[PDB]
Amino acid sequence: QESGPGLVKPSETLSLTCTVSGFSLTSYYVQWIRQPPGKGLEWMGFIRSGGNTDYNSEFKSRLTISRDTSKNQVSLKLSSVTAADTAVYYCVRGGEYNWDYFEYWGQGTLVTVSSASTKGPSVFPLAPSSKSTSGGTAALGCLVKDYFPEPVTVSWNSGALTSGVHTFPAVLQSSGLYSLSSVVTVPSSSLGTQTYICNVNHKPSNTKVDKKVEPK
Amino acid sequence: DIVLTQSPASLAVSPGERATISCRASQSVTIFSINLMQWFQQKPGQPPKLLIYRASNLASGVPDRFSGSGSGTDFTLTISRVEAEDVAVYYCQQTRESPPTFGQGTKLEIKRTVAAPSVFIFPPSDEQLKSGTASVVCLLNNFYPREAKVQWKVDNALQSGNSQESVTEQDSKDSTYSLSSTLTLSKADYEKHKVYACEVTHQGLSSPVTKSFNRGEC
Repeated sequence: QESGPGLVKPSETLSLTCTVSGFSLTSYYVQWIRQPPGKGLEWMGFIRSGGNTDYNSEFKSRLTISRDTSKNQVSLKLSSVTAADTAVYYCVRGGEYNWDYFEYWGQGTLVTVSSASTKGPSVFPLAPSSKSTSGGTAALGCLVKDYFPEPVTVSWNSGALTSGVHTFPAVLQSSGLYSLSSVVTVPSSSLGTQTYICNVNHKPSNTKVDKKVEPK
Repeated sequence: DIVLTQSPASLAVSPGERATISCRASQSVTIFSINLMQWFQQKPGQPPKLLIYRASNLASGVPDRFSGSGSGTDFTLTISRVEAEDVAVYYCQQTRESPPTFGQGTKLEIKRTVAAPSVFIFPPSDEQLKSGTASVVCLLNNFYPREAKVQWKVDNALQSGNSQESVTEQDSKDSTYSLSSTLTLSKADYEKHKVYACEVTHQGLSSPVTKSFNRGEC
């Protein structure tokens, strides 16, 4: 379930799963740490060798951390969720390797506690024109609109185009739905020869939208 | 629970120069002659990364420009020669007591020369208009400093309440910011008017820059 964001209705139980490689390693343990939006970091608990566990007393009422040696997996279960549990959850793998302690925090999973339903995005082109040009440089992009919940990841040409890409932070609109734009600057010469496709990933809705952006 | 208090809250450092971040603890983080203080770096949009553990031990793959010092209740992270890639929030952590606790973070900004924005305007797509909503986008690209004013004018009437701005964090390579201003109108209100204009005011600009289009042509 790690790097698979989504929704967990209020009063329900969040279950997150992480795949770990190092039950074999020395000093090995998995910590669960969360970061609410716009905020800092909060340690929740750990599972060590032999499934021994330790928990922060703020969540000991509703938190169980477990491991499955069969599937090389560790799980977090947080019962009676509220909007305060909306946060990026990190499965932190730690231990000793080579001559140094290490921590691998993974990608993080944004969990949104909402009674609202998931909605995939509407993707529209920000098309290049004479009004999107500066000295041989043209700007183009994609407007990613009306999605819930966060997050959306945007790539260009399936990761081949990275230089000049700016993906803006999402804005929550009046409607309760999010919107963002991803832009890229390219040579104006490339507009007739190179194909530009925005790859928009909305894992909460199980939706991926590819939009070809064509010159005006 | 041990409380960790970082200073400064925010700082701006020129590339090549030194950054000094301190972390104070409510109680000693020393046990068995070991100072259980860690330092982490959270770059824009990325998970936290361990930089230093046990006050002074560098993690694998951390540049030598990062150094940790201190003991007991007073600790310091020093970046000897700041690079543009160092834009991040830096956090102290104590593992001496359970639960482990973190500081509230210190925001490192990279000081650079003034750069005026490149301004671009995007009319709404016909596909979106069919849905009854028009989103007009103006892009301010690669500028410094962060402060900028974007005003929308529709048929020469300044707009209020119908625009939202989004700003990127400083770029890891050029230390600039980019900003989007999105004007959202009903299809009817969009079709009622002709000239859509984005006026930009920034320190790098001697006079405001206007980007404009007439509804109907390109």
